[PDB]
Amino acid sequence: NKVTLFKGLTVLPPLLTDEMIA
Amino acid sequence: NVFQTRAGCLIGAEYVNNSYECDIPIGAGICASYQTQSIIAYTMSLGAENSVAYSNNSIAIPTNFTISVTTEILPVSMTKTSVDCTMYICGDSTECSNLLLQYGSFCTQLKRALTGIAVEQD
Amino acid sequence: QKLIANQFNSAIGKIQDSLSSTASALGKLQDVVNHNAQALNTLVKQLSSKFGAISSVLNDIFSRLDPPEAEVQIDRLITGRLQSLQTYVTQQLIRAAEIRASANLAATKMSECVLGQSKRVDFCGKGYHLMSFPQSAPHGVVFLHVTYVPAQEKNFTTAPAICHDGKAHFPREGVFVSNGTHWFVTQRNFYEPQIITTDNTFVSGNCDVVIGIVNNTVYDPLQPELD
Amino acid sequence: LPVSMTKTSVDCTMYICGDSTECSNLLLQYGSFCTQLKRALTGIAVEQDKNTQEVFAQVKQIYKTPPIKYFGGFNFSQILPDPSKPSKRSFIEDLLFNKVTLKFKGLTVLPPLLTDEMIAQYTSALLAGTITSGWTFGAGAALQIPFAMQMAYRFNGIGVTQNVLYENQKLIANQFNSAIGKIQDSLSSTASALGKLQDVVNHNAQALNTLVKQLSSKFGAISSVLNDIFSRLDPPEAEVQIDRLITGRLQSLQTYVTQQLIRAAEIRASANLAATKMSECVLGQSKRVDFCGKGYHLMSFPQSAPHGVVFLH
Amino acid sequence: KNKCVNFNFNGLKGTGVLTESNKKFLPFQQFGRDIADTTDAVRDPQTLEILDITPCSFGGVSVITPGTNTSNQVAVLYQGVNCTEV
Amino acid sequence: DPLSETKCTLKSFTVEKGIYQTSNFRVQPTESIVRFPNITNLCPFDEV
Ligand SMILES: *[C@@H]1O[C@H](CO)[C@@H](O[C@@H]2O[C@H](CO)[C@@H](O)[C@H](O)[C@H]2NC(C)=O)[C@H](O)[C@H]1NC(C)=O
Ligand SMILES: *[C@@H]1O[C@H](CO)[C@@H](O)[C@H](O)[C@H]1NC(C)=O
Ligand SMILES: *[C@@H]1O[C@H](CO)[C@@H](O)[C@H](O)[C@H]1NC(C)=O
Ligand SMILES: *[C@@H]1O[C@H](CO)[C@@H](O)[C@H](O)[C@H]1NC(C)=O
Ligand SMILES: *[C@@H]1O[C@H](CO)[C@@H](O)[C@H](O)[C@H]1NC(C)=O
Ligand SMILES: *[C@@H]1O[C@H](CO)[C@@H](O)[C@H](O)[C@H]1NC(C)=O
Ligand SMILES: *[C@@H]1O[C@H](CO)[C@@H](O)[C@H](O)[C@H]1NC(C)=O
Ligand SMILES: *[C@@H]1O[C@H](CO)[C@@H](O)[C@H](O)[C@H]1NC(C)=O
Ligand SMILES: *[C@@H]1O[C@H](CO)[C@@H](O)[C@H](O)[C@H]1NC(C)=O
Ligand SMILES: *[C@@H]1O[C@H](CO)[C@@H](O)[C@H](O)[C@H]1NC(C)=O
Repeated sequence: NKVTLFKGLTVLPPLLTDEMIA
Repeated sequence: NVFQTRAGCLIGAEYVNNSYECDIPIGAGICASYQTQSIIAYTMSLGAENSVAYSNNSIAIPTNFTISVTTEILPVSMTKTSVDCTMYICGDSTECSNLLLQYGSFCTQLKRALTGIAVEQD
Repeated sequence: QKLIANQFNSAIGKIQDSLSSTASALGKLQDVVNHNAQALNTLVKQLSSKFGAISSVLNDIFSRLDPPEAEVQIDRLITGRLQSLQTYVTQQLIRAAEIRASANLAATKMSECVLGQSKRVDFCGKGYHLMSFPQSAPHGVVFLHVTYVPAQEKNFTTAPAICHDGKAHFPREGVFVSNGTHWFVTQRNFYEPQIITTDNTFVSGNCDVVIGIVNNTVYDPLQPELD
Repeated sequence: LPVSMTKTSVDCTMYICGDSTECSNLLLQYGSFCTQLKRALTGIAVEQDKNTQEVFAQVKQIYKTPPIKYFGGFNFSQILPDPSKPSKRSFIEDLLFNKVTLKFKGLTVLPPLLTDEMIAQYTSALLAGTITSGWTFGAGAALQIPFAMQMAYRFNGIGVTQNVLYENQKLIANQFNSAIGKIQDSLSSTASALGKLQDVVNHNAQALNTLVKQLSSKFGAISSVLNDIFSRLDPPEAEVQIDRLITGRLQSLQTYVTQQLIRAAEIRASANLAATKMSECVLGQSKRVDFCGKGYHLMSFPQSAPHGVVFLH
Repeated sequence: KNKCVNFNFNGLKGTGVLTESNKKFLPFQQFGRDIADTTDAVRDPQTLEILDITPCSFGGVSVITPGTNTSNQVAVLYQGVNCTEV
Repeated sequence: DPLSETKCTLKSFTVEKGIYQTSNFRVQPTESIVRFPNITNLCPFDEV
């Protein structure tokens, strides 16, 4: 909760999701 | 109010002989902070002075203790960015895209580097 | 056990209060987020930059100029944007090296603090390390390092060794400590005065070779037994 | 070990355009390049102070050496401060200071936050803590303990029993004193002792020199001086040459900042290593076989340097 | 509307898919821009309606290959593309 | 064939197991439209 955040630029998703990291 | 420092001349702050753990570093050992109603500049305080009682025959031993928890934060990864040469460089137009071919294999290098970074994050 | 468990519970409870009240406790991960966002924003900003061209929009260049004349403008814009994107890639590589260093440090700390116990000073937090806990973060790891700190210290007088029967005795562990009237062996990090006996001391040489040696009784438990 | 760089700042307009207002107007069209340049340089500058604090400011409060500087034969006068000189640095620290040798058209060097006197006070605090208390002040509240007992602890840390010290306290003290004394002689006789820390200053000065020298480059333009271009040529074709010169100078400054970032990465690694060695060698004894120098570790002493730290392992 | 088309609104040449918008322009604003000056929205010169300018669908394609030594079968991943379209 | 395009990207006739970002995808326009205001103020040449 404490930390928070086309023209050819995109962001790929990480392989490990938040649930799997948890 | 004007004061002189090795880092330059400071205007709008009053120098005070008191030493405090400082907020805004100016340089050359001079900091500034809000006095409370005014801006004051002063020499840094490196903490309290403690002449620990040394002797050839004295010891200090803890008769009690505390178990404490502190939080350490370390980044591990960054956003996996992908870039399209044609659209960014010239906005997905045909006339520009035709000319962009003449510049060679720059995009292969850039995309390889970005993909390497992306895989390194994982 | 009860007091230590209560202290641990209180510390873990106060961790949330510290995290929520602090304005920038998570500043390091927010720094990575802000760095990426700023890099992307400035990369997009450079598109509007003319780079010395008559305009920063390709359509006008192709409209109000002949291809032979517009070729120089196109070359200028293309080279400028290529340079901008190469700079972005270089900054990404440098920040990725920094992130790799941080991630290697995080993995080492996981292995040592969480999967073991670290004898390294000031590595798994400040203080005598006990353990650590990992917590997931959007782009990092938060370690709840559990540490031990001495408190309520008291002065004492000591000597390097105890001379008895003309021979010097040295402690297996701890120090020879006396409040001023009685001599006791005590472990370093928690005052636990033991009675001085052969069980916790070993002999080495005669007493005149030790500077500051003192005298005191060293009981032998076998004597009372009188087997 | 190097710990910091010379905090450097570059003013775009004075570098690229000098005193030319016409060039200054044109430079705006190239976008936020200079914003990135100055942001990166400011980040490096702040990182230098961060590294210095992380290395030397590990102790929260300044410990003072006792007036009676007797430590059972051990002699630290060569590493402890000398009140006679205006800045209370040690003899070895003075030799280190002497041995390392040290706004030109937009290029300036900003001063570090911590003065040499403040770094000397930090080193004196670390020393006083180590000699008076041992590793206790690194784990929490400092606790006094005579150096003989600290050394006995440290021998027990390498498997050697305590009695080896007390039975041979005088010989060990003399060995330590001679080893400390030989350091100044070795440093003075060996003029190349501090190359590892003179090299960073040399590279910084050399980068500044190449940045200054490259202004003479014409970059394919008619002349390297902007005023001649503006006086000789009318704006239409003069702008073409000004664009070439500006592109060249922007590329040079970007290369300079990229090299600065690359070297700042290495200096950050060195500062992290210095902090780790401080923690594991000064605030305690390292079972790490070769981390606090060759041989089984006993202890270490830090000494200040112009842009680094010297460990007497 | 609702399909990719090359558009010219009293100038402002561009390409994209047009959709009705809820953003309320002031009586004098002709077109709008998002962060970093993307032509996010436009007002119809004739009907005075407000329309968004959404970029045409795009994304990278990655080919999953089990090794040419193993088989020639492959699967293609359209990054960022919703299966409701291509 | 996307396998052929992967081969071209790797500049090799054999492709190892993995995922390869061969190229990009983009939807082309279906048609073209033009919008203009109610330009109807005819010149007086008509009445002349
Ligand atoms: C262990 O080695 C040390 C160092 O060589 C010896 O100490 C030296 O002994 C000689 C002869 O007694 C003296 O002349 C030197 O002055 C001593 N050096 C120092 C620094 O004090 C020591 O004698 C050796 N021990 C044994 C048992 O051989
Ligand atoms: C600070 O100390 C100096 C030296 O004693 C003195 O001259 C000066 O007046 C002092 N300033 C204040 C505000 O007390
Ligand atoms: C220990 O220090 C005290 C105070 O300086 C001194 O009187 C005493 O002689 C010292 N001990 C020895 C064995 O010299
Ligand atoms: C030991 O005594 C000295 C002198 O009274 C005092 O300054 C110091 O704080 C004492 N240490 C402890 C641990 O009580
Ligand atoms: C020291 O501790 C012993 C513990 O048995 C006690 O008998 C003695 O009275 C104490 N002396 C002082 C001076 O506190
Ligand atoms: C210990 O006792 C012996 C023999 O009684 C004596 O010679 C010596 O001086 C004593 N040591 C101390 C420190 O009192
Ligand atoms: C410590 O060593 C220095 C240099 O060898 C010497 O001048 C000084 O007298 C010594 N101090 C003591 C107390 O032995
Ligand atoms: C243009 O004419 C049409 C038809 O009469 C009308 O619906 C529309 O509101 C007019 N637009 C303007 C801007 O006058
Ligand atoms: C093809 O090569 C890969 C990589 O060496 C290997 O894992 C796989 O088993 C091979 N397939 C066959 C059918 O041999
Ligand atoms: C894809 O589009 C459908 C229909 O609009 C929607 O229901 C679905 O949530 C979308 N999926 C993703 C991943 O965007």
